[PDB]
Amino acid sequence: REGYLEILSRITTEEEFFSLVLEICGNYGFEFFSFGARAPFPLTAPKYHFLSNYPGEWKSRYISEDYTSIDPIVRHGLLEYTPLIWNGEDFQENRFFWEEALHHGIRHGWSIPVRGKYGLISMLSLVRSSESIAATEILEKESFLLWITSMLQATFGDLLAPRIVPESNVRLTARETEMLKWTAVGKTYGEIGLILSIDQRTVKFHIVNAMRKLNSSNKAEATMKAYAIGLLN
Amino acid sequence: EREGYLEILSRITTEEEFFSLVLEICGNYGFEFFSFGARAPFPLTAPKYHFLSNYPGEWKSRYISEDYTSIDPIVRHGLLEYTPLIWNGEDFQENRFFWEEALHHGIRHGWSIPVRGKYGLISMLSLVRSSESIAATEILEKESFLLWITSMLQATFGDLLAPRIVPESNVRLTARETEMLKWTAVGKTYGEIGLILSIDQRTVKFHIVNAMRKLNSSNKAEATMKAYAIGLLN
Ligand SMILES: CCCCCCCCCCCC(=O)N[C@H]1CCOC1=O
Ligand SMILES: CCCCCCCCCCCC(=O)N[C@H]1CCOC1=O
Repeated sequence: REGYLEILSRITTEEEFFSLVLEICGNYGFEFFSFGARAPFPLTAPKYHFLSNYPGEWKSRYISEDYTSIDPIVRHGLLEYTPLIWNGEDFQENRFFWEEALHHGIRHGWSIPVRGKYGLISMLSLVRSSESIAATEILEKESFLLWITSMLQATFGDLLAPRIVPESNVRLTARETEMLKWTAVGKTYGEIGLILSIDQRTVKFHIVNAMRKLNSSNKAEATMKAYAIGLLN
Repeated sequence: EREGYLEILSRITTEEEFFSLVLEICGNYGFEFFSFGARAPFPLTAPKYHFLSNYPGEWKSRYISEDYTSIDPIVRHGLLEYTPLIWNGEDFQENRFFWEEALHHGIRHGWSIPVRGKYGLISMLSLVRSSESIAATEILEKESFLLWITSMLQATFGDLLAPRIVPESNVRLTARETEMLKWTAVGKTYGEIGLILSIDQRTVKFHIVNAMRKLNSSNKAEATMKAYAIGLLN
């Protein structure tokens, strides 16, 4: 783990970030990497920011085809919170996606999902075109890959969050925080005032402050953001 | 060593199995006490904790009767920070009465790993002893395994206790149900959702009412928050 904390603090661009993960990739016996985060909202159109060194033709195909929508590594890494070893030849769904992925050497993968601050979900994926991932290779590397990815997640977070989730800077008062907690379970302004023995006018006022902080147009949208960011906790 | 464990874990089916397996890691890594637990994501307003420990029973009842999950800074660290915490009770100047009582029971030198898991669960392993501070060489010696085993314990603990502490986690939602809840998550009205999908208000409302039941919620906001927190909207 030595030196990595030092390099992750001197990183200021994605090009420096890209270079770090590339060396982690090579120093650990793999051909390709991808690293990215899903921004937690808007929920209707979820936006991914990732880097990779895959063949450039695969990168354009992957982007044009919107292959995050179908990629089982992405679709499963959103619901499983633990590392996953994969082999592209094992998948019988999306066989077209996997055929041209295998065509590019994207065959034996190791994917490490982490949840981080601000509702970011990040994944490190290390891939190579040949040589199965040993069971002995797992124990030798699993602890460091797990550890480095939770460091990368933080740096990739610190780097991109103020743009890829702007509301990451929002801080709510205690009063604001409670208004949104009750608005989360669907309470009206009046029900909250009753519960907390304050006026409906005051309840509005606090929710309206928090909506604006959260660049939201109604309180149901603001509420879902505050939860997703971790502001309700 | 960790290979023995993935087998022991792939076969656990009871909380007493879990309890004794975590009691064994505590002793084999030099600690007097342990706690492992998870925070259910619902209800947001008063979310429930389910944990195990071997603390003095005088401390277990006291932690519950006083509702200490709400001021315990070790818990509060795990919810807000995604990093592990090495702690020494006597260092804390806030919530003094809490720490006097806990230091009275020898819950003094601790190491707490928080991990996020399925269904919006948040879990934490803590190991404690009454003496010998946790020094930076001991950290390096045992850090890798502790973070590793915590991610393993939470999977198994979530497997075990999810049906009870978040019973909505088994809910499956229709394609249509999923997307009426995604549009409700930004506060669109039934009519607004209708015009977006070019369907009738009442068919929007039917999907929402059916998801509300499945999610055991009494309004579409509560159900959307539950669906979101569990992972059904992704
Ligand atoms: C699940 C956690 C969310 C993190 C988002 C990261 C975005 C990463 C996109 C690329 C992932 C990735 O490398 N997919 C592989 C599968 C076969 O060919 C590929 O290209
Ligand atoms: C990640 C946050 C939620 C996880 C829920 C875990 C519940 C465990 C509660 C007990 C934690 C715990 O052991 N706290 C120590 C610190 C002072 O004396 C104590 O009792």
